[PDB]
Amino acid sequence: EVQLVESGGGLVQPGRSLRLSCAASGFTFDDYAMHWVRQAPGKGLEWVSGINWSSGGIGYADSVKGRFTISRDNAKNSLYLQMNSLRAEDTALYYCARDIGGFGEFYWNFGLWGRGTLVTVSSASTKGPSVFPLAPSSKSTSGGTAALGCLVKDYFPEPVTVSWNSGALTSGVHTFPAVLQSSGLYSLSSVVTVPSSSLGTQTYICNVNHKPSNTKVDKRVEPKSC
Amino acid sequence: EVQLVESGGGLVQPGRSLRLSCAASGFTFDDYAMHWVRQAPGKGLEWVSGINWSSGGIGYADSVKGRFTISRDNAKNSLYLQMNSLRAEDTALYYCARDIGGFGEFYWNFGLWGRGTLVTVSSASTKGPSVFPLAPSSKSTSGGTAALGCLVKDYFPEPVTVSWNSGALTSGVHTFPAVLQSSGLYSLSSVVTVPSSSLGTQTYICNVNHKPSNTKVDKRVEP
Amino acid sequence: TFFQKPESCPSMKLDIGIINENQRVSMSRNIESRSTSPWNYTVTWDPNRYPSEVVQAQCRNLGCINAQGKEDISMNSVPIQQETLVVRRKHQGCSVSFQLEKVLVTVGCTCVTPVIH
Amino acid sequence: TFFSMKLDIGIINENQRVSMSRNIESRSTSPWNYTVTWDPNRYPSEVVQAQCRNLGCINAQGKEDISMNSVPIQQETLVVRRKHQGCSVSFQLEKVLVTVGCTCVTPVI
Amino acid sequence: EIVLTQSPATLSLSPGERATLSCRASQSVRSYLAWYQQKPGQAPRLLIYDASNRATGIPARFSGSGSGTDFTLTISSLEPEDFAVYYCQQRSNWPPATFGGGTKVEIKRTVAAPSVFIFPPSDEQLKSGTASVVCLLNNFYPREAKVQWKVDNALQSGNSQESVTEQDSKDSTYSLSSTLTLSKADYEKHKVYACEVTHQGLSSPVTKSFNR
Amino acid sequence: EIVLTQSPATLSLSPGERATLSCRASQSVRSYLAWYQQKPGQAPRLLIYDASNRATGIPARFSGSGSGTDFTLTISSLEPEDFAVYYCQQRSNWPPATFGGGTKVEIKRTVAAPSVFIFPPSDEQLKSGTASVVCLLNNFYPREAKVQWKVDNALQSGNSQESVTEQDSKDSTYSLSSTLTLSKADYEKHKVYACEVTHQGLSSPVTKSFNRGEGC
Ligand SMILES: *[C@@H]1O[C@H](CO)[C@@H](O)[C@H](O)[C@H]1NC(C)=O
Ligand SMILES: *[C@@H]1O[C@H](CO)[C@@H](O)[C@H](O)[C@H]1NC(C)=O
Repeated sequence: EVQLVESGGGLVQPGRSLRLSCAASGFTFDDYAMHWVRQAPGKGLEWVSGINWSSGGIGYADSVKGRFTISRDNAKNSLYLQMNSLRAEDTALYYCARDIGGFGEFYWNFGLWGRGTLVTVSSASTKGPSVFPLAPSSKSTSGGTAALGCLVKDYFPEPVTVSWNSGALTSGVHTFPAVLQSSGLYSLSSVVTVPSSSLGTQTYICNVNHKPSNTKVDKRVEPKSC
Repeated sequence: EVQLVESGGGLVQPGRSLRLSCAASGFTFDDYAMHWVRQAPGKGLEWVSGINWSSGGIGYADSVKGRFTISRDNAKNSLYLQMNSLRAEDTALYYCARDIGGFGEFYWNFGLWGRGTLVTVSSASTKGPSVFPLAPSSKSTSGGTAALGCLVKDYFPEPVTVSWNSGALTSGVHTFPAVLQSSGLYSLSSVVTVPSSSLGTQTYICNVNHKPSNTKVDKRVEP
Repeated sequence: TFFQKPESCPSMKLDIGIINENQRVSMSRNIESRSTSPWNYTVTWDPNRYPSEVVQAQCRNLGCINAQGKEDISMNSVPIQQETLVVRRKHQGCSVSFQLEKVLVTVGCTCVTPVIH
Repeated sequence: TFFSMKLDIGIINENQRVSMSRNIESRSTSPWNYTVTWDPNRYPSEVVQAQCRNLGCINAQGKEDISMNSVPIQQETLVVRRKHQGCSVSFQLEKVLVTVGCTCVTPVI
Repeated sequence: EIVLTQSPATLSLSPGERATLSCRASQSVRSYLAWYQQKPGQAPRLLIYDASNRATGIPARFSGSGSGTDFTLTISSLEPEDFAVYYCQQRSNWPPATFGGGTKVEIKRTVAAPSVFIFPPSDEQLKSGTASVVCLLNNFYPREAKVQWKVDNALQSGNSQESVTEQDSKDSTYSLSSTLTLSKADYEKHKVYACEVTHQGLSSPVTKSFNR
Repeated sequence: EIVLTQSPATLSLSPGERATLSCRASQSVRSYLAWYQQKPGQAPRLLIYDASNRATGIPARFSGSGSGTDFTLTISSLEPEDFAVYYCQQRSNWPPATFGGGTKVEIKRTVAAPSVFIFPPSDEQLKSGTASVVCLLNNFYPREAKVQWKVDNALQSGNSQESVTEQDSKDSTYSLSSTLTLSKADYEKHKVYACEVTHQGLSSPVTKSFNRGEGC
């Protein structure tokens, strides 16, 4: 209902090739120019490539020319970015962006964006996460409130999505940015602060997903005595 | 032999029509936008109308839009201006001006001009000049110099050509630009200053030529 | 050459239908108006012609239109033309013949930087 | 509704040509380049397809201005295809979309 | 619409001096302004196109400068040929080919007072029922001069018509004809006809008169 | 290429106040400049297009100005929602859609002490043969905080890793985690694991600790 969903992201080795996809839905797709705009981790925005309705108007940023190839399919309301000779410098979150121009022309201003698809360019290989409970105890309660969480350790590449009770618990949830360990593997924690009197009644489960290794974990965090 | 020659200029009555022509030669007429520029007497320059190589692009001055019609014949190397509902204000020398622009497009600057064709819009009618002496006298002599002339009066339209002694005498000659009288006829004087001693020695005839009426006068000025 | 046939054979034949009917230009993006060299269209109709309508564009201005909406005469709108063929139905009776006809179509206008002779 | 049938000899106004030697393709603010297809069984034999050289338009300084777009201009054209050989030769009209050039359009929201 | 204002209307300089002619536009015309020369009885000549470019065959002493609203034609050293009229022309906006009022470049010489002559009407003219009294201000500078007609001793108003020559190419002076037109009857009913000239060159006004 | 330089990089102001963000172009982009807002874990949202035009849905406290090279986004009545990175973008000249460095807006607020929690390594992780002690500083301001690790009162050095959440949208407070990571062999060699927390909202530093023996 008016949204952009990208895909094809994950680990790729320097030199090898990848193709991002973007399913447009809930608007006349051939009425709009379409863009790829990327964002390196903890960096600003960079326009990559654009394509008008006809596919007669193709553009590329200097950083990317000769290596990447934008294309679209008005029939399947879909847009693709063939990336080749990928380097480390190309590691980024790639957003499918929709131009605000009428008649499928370039205004070079973006009104609709997707959720993004992460692309890591690394020789190092996919490891899936270990998920451990951060059990609530006297050392994580005060009086009325009690903290608990899940440790998501020794995975590559980023990211790992965490939810609680399959998305039914969003309040007081603090999932931290991932840290690169000395081993060249990422590790993060998700914590949720909850009433102390509810540790016996309500059962709390963290739902950890790592697409690049195809692991989904449904770990119950039971209270332990420390 | 790169030149432009206008034709079809003359005397017309307010409301009537006149068709100016310009004959190009010496260059590829087809490779140039062509224009009419006019100059009213005593006044500056006014762009009137311009035409593309292809006639696809035509411009007119606000002063003229809906009354004048520009056209061109790339076969005859010729530019035309069909002028309708003519007015006194349209009285001017109309030059044929070629554009500077390549590929027959408007640059709106003109590098080649014609001599001009004179258009006169008045109800007044063609007439030869009455030519009268301005006799040199004791009231027209300062020191050792005498002023004489002749008055070219009540002729229409412009112009007249005054010479002295068939153009032999040019030194001290001052032929004044014509003035339009309240009668709607043009008039000017031509004056020579001469030695006081020449008056009995030298004959001074003024030769007055007026093409429109086929008039040539030769009046002799005695002291 | 194209319309000739080796004489050994004893008024050529036109076949019915048009190769690649399923094909149309995108008309309604209002380019005629939003162009820096905008243009009108005039559509004259002829009943003894196929197609009946011939669509001719005329540049609306001598100059081009700037971002402020004002006419810039430091440049020209020049019309772009394409060759097309039409068919004329000749005669009025059982003996009806068809003849091809070349038309120069002004499709629209562009804005050209002028140059000096 | 309008129409095999007899096709008369000779083409009406064959001698008309488009002036294509004025380098408008280059001097345009939305300049374009050309791709051509030759086919001896097609009249005319040449078909000339234009494609915009820029996303934007070129300004007086010669810099690309992306506040505006170069957009192609297409024309629905008819051409005759020659069919069969020997003495059983026939002609049939064919529709061809010809991108004639590019113009410069201010975009909209 | 664009409006081109040329100043001064008249530039008086000695041959050899730098001339600096102004053209100002009511709105900006970027660099799209041209300059023309017009010598008397000739068609205009294009000198400068697009602000600062000499046309073909134009001498090096002619140059132009400016952008937007303020422009300047410069003749680095005035040759005798150059004392003519200069028009600017805009190539920017609609309507096209707008022209400046013009600037005359005249020769600044020392003040010369006019020598005044008066001519009664001829008997031949009076025969046809009309009289033209012609006053002649000959070879004077500067160009500004007031001529007044006293008939007997009555000041005349809106009868006379003045006419000025182009500046002389030898003495750099102007000449003026003032012409009083009367009916035979009107002329024939007065005695004294006076022409009074006022000029920087004369300490006080000079009167030339005759008795009919 | 054209370069957009935004200043200042960081900026911090309290709710109800007026923030003044600057974008400067290396050469004129006329009026062809846009402003985007990027809240954390979200794609950029167009605020302003062509210098001063608010997009569909954008509140009126967001307004832009400027011309040629010098531009300004102004958020006049700052709300706590308005925490984000703000980017300018040019659509004047090639190459297209070049972006500014960005400007991060911290919604200033009353000093708030972190409630401190500690978690031992799970029985699960110990079976896997690693030991991660996680110390949580929850919902505090400002963002500055020193977290020290003591193991039998031995002050630890470079075997811990901090990680800060971005400023909340509701309470505009930061949360932080420190993770002490040891081998099972190293973990079992020591007894007491403590986490010392220094913050502007704590008069005296807070230490949450556990003995490896007594539980966990
Ligand atoms: C184009 O359209 C109308 C036709 O009614 C015509 O009168 C006008 O002069 C043309 N030019 C415009 C609208 O600029
Ligand atoms: C047409 O478009 C672009 C212009 O940059 C170019 O890459 C391509 O090779 C051009 N085609 C021809 C025939 O030159």
